[PDB]
Amino acid sequence: GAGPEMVRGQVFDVGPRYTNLSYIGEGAYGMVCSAYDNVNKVRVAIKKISPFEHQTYCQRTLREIKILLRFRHENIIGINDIIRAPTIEQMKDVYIVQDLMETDLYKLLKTQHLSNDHICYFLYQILRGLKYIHSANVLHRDLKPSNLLLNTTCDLKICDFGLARVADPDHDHTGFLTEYVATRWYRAPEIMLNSKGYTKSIDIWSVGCILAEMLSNRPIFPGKHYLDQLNHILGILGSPSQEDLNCIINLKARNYLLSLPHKNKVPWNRLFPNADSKALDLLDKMLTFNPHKRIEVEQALAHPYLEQYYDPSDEPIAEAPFKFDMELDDLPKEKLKELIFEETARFQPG
Ligand SMILES: C[C@@H](NC(=O)CN1Cc2ccc(-c3nc(NC4CCOCC4)ncc3Cl)cc2C1=O)c1ccccc1
Repeated sequence: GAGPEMVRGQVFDVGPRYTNLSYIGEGAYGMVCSAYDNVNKVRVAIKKISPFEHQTYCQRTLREIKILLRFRHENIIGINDIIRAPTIEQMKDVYIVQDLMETDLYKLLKTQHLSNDHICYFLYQILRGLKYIHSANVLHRDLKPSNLLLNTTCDLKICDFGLARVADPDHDHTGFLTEYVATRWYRAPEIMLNSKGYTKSIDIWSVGCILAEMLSNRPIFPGKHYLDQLNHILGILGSPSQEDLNCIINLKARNYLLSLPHKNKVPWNRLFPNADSKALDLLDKMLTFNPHKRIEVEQALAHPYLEQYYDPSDEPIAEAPFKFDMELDDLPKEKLKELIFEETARFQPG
């Protein structure tokens, strides 16, 4: 009648509701498949996560689950269901069921020229999702083309909230060259100078990078290592102004910048000769060196480039700010498992 399905070695212990599995992919998170959902009669994405042997996998798992169960928005991936063992003792895996999406913006950019109309619509949707995220006082912190899912009609949904944080602007400052987790090519210049990435402006930078990559099918700042990232940024933006330098009070960071030879700004219309001029005006405001001067999500949405889409009444916000009950670091592997168990109880037969 039935048994545990396998795919590429792994038990996919998702039944009886989810059958007829096909491999999609794999990564540090675990493994993903499409499955036929027998209750909704659609194929769905299912990712098997096995995080309980290291506490960082447990952190990313719990952030993802707690945030995405709280959020409800058309441009943010939901969680449809969660499968796991009936007891903590028996729970070695978590299967998170999500809407199946045809592709992602990373895959699309490696194969497809984007028309200006596509770029405009994708950007609208990224920002409309990010408006909602930021309205819940949450930062995604790892926005990049592979975290933007697309269906066959180019509807876009933001995924992967494992690095997300509640914003904390009063604790954003750090020293020069502080190590960072999120993806290098989409890191704002301030991460490498004086920022822990605890403000909304870090996501706007990444969106800026994504827009540039939509315009040319190539990453704008493909740094090969921590500090090379900053030098790619300054290679295009040019040397910071005295005003922007004076906002960096950390001497090591300031003096690093002062030690560099003077570079002029490469104008956007030379990097992007076929781009719409309104798109480059918005790009410029998103890829501003000084995070205080960088455009905010709601201002970006109101930019002339997006005028055909802009409608604040149809760009919803969250009902209330997000807050974690407990600080998720300094919490052991063993407690994060318990919290995962609790957070997934609603999907159990009961
Ligand atoms: C926090 C957690 N990380 C993740 O869960 C990150 N992932 C992995 C992943 C894989 C697939 C999809 C996906 N893909 C499609 N279609 C594809 C069809 C083929 O072309 C590409 C798109 N459709 C719906 C979805 Cl949801 C979403 C995610 C996601 O968000 C973690 C990390 C470390 C440790 C522990 C937990």
